Amino acid sequence: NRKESKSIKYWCLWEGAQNGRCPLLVDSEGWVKAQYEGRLSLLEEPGNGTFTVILNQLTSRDAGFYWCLTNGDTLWRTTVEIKIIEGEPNLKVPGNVTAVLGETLKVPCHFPCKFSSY
Amino acid sequence: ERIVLVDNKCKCARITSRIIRSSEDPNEDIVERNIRIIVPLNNRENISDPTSPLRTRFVYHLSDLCKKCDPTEVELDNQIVTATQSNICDEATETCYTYDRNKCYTAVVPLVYGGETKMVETALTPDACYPD
Amino acid sequence: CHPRLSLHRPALEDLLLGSEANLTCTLTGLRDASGATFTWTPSSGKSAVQGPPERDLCGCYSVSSVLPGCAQPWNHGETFTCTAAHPELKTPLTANITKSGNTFRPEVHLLPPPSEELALNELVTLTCLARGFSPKDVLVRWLQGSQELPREKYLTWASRQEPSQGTTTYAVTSILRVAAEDWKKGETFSCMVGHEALPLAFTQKTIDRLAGKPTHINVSVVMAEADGTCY
Amino acid sequence: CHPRLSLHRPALEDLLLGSEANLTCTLTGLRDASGATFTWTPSSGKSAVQGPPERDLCGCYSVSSVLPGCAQPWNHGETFTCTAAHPELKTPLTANITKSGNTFRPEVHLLPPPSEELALNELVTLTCLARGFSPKDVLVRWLQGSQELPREKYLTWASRQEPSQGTTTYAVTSILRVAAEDWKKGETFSCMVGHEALPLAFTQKTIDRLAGKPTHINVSVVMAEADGTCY
Ligand SMILES: *[C@@H]1O[C@H](CO)[C@@H](O[C@@H]2O[C@H](CO)[C@@H](O[C@@H]3O[C@H](CO)[C@@H](O)[C@H](O)[C@@H]3O)[C@H](O)[C@H]2NC(C)=O)[C@H](O)[C@H]1NC(C)=O
Ligand SMILES: *[C@@H]1O[C@H](CO)[C@@H](O[C@@H]2O[C@H](CO)[C@@H](O[C@@H]3O[C@H](CO)[C@@H](O)[C@H](O)[C@@H]3O)[C@H](O)[C@H]2NC(C)=O)[C@H](O)[C@H]1NC(C)=O
Ligand SMILES: *[C@@H]1O[C@H](CO)[C@@H](O[C@@H]2O[C@H](CO)[C@@H](O)[C@H](O)[C@H]2NC(C)=O)[C@H](O)[C@H]1NC(C)=O
Ligand SMILES: *[C@@H]1O[C@H](CO)[C@@H](O[C@@H]2O[C@H](CO)[C@@H](O)[C@H](O)[C@H]2NC(C)=O)[C@H](O)[C@H]1NC(C)=O
Ligand SMILES: *[C@@H]1O[C@H](CO)[C@@H](O)[C@H](O)[C@H]1NC(C)=O
Repeated sequence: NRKESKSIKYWCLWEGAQNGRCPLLVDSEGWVKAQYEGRLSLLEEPGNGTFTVILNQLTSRDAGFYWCLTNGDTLWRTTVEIKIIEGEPNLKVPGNVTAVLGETLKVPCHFPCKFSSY
Repeated sequence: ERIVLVDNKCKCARITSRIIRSSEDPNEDIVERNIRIIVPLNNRENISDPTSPLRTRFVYHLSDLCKKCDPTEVELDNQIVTATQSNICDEATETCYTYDRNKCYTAVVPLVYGGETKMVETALTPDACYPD
Repeated sequence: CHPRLSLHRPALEDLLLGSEANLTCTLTGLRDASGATFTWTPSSGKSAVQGPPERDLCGCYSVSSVLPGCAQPWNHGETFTCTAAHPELKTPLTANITKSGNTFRPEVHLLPPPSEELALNELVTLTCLARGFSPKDVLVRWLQGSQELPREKYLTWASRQEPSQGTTTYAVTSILRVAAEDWKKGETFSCMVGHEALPLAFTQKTIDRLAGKPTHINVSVVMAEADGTCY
Repeated sequence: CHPRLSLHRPALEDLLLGSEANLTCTLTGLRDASGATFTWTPSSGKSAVQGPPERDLCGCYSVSSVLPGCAQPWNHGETFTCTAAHPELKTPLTANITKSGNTFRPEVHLLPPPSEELALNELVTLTCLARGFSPKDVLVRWLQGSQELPREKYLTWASRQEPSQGTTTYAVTSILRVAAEDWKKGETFSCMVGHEALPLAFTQKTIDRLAGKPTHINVSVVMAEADGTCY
């Protein structure tokens, strides 16, 4: 709701084994669940009615139902389901690179022609 | 009476549909279509007061009520493509026969306050025009 | 036994759903296609990779080279002018390609099943018809609910020119056979047609049993002296 | 080029409308020109007539062997073996044919125009459809009233085969656009399909207006002093 835009935002994953539970994966005050170090981020764009959260580096373990929380007076809780299908990523970078102790670096990142306008 | 096809509020028309699947002759069944029209007996032709006589001719084109003039999203292979939905969606312009409970309708009238005239604004539907 | 060089456009499938508008410059009928070079008038990704000399009618050689590039300049209206530097002759031959002009946009219609198929209660036929379009390329797919049906379940014909009421326009057709049980239950079907003259490149029509020609019609006219508001 | 001998079957367009079904056993690929002539296996009352040759890729030859003896012994069940002999490798080639069995009938549907076209006062469009027949030979005509329309006012596609389980079947379409003044007058139109497995060799289907007109229409006028509508 737009009239409580100064709130705190959460991102919890449905466990669903004993009774149902949301372990908190990330928040707005800068705390990450340590298993998700490097592949989770909550962002504030576009604002004014919405916000985004980005989950990459997908394996087939991540197929689950996800919930979003805020500490506002009114509580909309919305459910998103992530599936996993067959294919390969559009962007391309190598495997996790190394670097020298004290010398320059360069890392490419491809993108196909659908992403040329962007 | 169970699934709604259109509910149009500029002309106040509503069209529903239902399959009346009976038991005798278990191979044939009918399809019913209900149309409801509410006719306003005291509105003007343009919705602004002094213009024209009260409207006396009401015309409903069912090919225009039923159309969908807006894009939509389709997933073809592994993609999200934006499609249109009709062959007739070029140019609001449609004349409205009734009001609509969720929209203001205001007018402009000149009056006198000693010297100059003014540009008084006037509510035509007073329930919908509070500034909130 | 004779040279003749042609230029083929990009396709429609890879340029609408994607944008990877590769080109191809190839002639067939040479004499000594072993060492040769090719010309393309601009070049950015200059790795125009060679290929094997696939034989043709009565066994003469054929060149093979692909020009890359994608669908922003072909949409903007550029030009490409590939010609040859053959090992078999003395003065080359020229051909060019551009985006097509004076384009009309199609009209899509979906036709419900015929009446006598609904009595026999095995399988019914849908018919998608697309009409009046000046370039000769088109795409036709099918959807059930929101799921794309795979391509082996429907039959689509080719594109041919209709009788000429002044200017040359074309036509295409397609059919799909589904089960009578789930047409009577209430599933919905769609035919999605994509041609480049359309403004958003695609258009869709959806049809189900409830939104069709009825057998019963009830009409109610209510005269309201109270108000003119329509709640 | 390369030598090959094949042969044809008589065309349906004058097998059902006449009795001049000329067969053909033509060979193609000959180092020298025509010096060959033929021999047919039955004794059908005439012998073959040979025509002047034609040109092909780089110098290949082809002549024809027409057997005009069609007093219909073909659907009677004969076999009609051909035999040619050329100044080439000394093997006089052979060729078979049979008029096959395992046939099926087609099922013909004639569809009414879509609604958007009707509400626009221009040309309206009609659709014929035939499907399910076992050999891929068929004819499609049209009729307005009783006069047959000339064959350059309608478009018809090829005959392709439809995906199913095992038993191979084929399909074919055709369209025809008439003026809306002709439709709303009350003139009828007909599709007509010729096929070999039909018992009387043809099938009609006729459409006009009043086709799917509804059976019931209720009109109720609720005057004020009685208004009670619901949300
Ligand atoms: C139905 O009646 C209304 C009321 O007149 C018509 O709307 C308005 O018509 C006037 C005609 O003088 C237009 O005048 C404009 O006024 C504005 C003031 O905001 C001024 O900035 C302009 O330069 C011009 O003088 C006005 O465009 C128009 N629309 C509004 C106020 O929204 C209406 O056209 C009538 N409908 C029909 C179908 O006749
Ligand atoms: C239509 O033409 C085809 C060939 O173009 C004919 O089919 C062939 O017929 C021959 C003899 O009738 C078959 O040869 C067989 O060889 C075996 C040896 O394994 C032998 O044991 C048999 O007694 C017989 O001689 C051959 O299999 C067959 N098929 C081919 C070549 O694919 C056919 O006869 C012609 N139609 C008519 C009506 O004659
Ligand atoms: C990407 O490769 C690097 C290379 O190891 C991994 O990053 C860390 O590497 C150090 C030293 O090799 C280890 O001590 C850490 O345990 C690694 N981090 C983690 C989270 O395991 C990194 O794991 C690789 N990326 C992924 C997604 O596995
Ligand atoms: C493309 O090659 C053709 C060769 O067939 C060139 O031909 C001319 O095309 C223009 C149309 O753009 C005509 O107005 C001329 O009359 C054509 N010339 C002749 C002799 O017929 C053409 O020059 C090439 N395209 C460009 C852009 O130069
Ligand atoms: C937020 O969205 C509403 C919706 O119309 C808009 O009126 C408002 O101006 C927007 N606020 C900002 C800061 O963009």
